[PDB]
Amino acid sequence: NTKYNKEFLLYLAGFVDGDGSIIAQIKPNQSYKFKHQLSLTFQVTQKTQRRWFLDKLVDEIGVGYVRDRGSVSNYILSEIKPLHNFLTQLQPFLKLKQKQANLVLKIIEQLPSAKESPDKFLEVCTWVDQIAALNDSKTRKTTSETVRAVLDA
Amino acid sequence: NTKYNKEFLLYLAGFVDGDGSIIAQIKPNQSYKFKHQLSLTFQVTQKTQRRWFLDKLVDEIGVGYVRDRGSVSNYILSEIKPLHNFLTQLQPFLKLKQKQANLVLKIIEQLPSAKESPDKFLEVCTWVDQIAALNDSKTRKTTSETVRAVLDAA
DNA sequence: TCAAAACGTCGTACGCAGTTTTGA
DNA sequence: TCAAAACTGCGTACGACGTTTTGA
Ligand SMILES: [Mg+2]
Ligand SMILES: [Mg+2]
Ligand SMILES: [Mg+2]
Ligand SMILES: [Mg+2]
Repeated sequence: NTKYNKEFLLYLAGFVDGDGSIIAQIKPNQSYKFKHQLSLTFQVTQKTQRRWFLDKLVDEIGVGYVRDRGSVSNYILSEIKPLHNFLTQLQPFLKLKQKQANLVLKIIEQLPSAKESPDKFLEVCTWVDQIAALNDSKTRKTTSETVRAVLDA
Repeated sequence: NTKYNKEFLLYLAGFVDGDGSIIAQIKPNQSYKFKHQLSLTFQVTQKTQRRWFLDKLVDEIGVGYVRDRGSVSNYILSEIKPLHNFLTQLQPFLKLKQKQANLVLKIIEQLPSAKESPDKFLEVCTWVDQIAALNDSKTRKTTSETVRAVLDAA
């Protein structure tokens, strides 16, 4: 568990509000108790030509990794506990994605508890709905309603 | 000249490297002594639904305006003199657009002496070439060489 | 199972210009 | 003539998902 330079957090919050993405998903996966994975992702996108910038993120955040996909690359942070540490420090400086940040911090904390009750899990699922509401969501499919519509069994 | 708070500059540089644009142009306009205007623009683009963000920049930078062209909006800063003050304090915190900014800054300084000479005017136009090379330029037409092949017809 | 990684899809929301006009 | 504003075109570089696989 590490602490970040505030001047680095400020700059990064601006960049994240620009080209970053704080993403929460419900993934239809039969292998899970409630037939769905709760997925949290922090991501920063950039033209692969500027992959060096993303490399620096990995170095400076100390965790996460870069993935290439043709012309575009992504810094990706998915691991729940480093995500929590990082987002908790970033969140106060975000202006466009602060709500998304806080909802994710929230979702994370309620995660053991959500693996117990079919309707605690659905509650966390609605928090995910809120995150996508705040984002410029366009191709979403699996909402919280498609989750209770499955628990109908 | 207004001096900006460092925390504001830091966040903003990050946002500018994300969704901003530092733009230099050679505009074919025959009302100009060399048949072209040197145009410098600092721009921040955003979905109009989030206009408030851009409108706050107007408050915080204390100059510039916002225009809405349908689904997106822009904060625009063109006035050469506040542009210089602003980009001077912002530039140390930029990481992707630092070069563009420093280039725009010295285009501004040499702008009077470029009124003087067609040669000094072409040198300056070279700097505009460099700004566009550093950007993700895709639809450029008028270059420093377009200017040369027009100053020759004389 | 589950956290996490891997791999693909899709519609913009940006960026980066162009052209033309204003108003002394 | 000029600084500056106004208006327009266009091709991504992003954003924000989906679907499937890993590896104990
Ligand atoms: Mg953006
Ligand atoms: Mg929305
Ligand atoms: Mg960008
Ligand atoms: Mg380039």
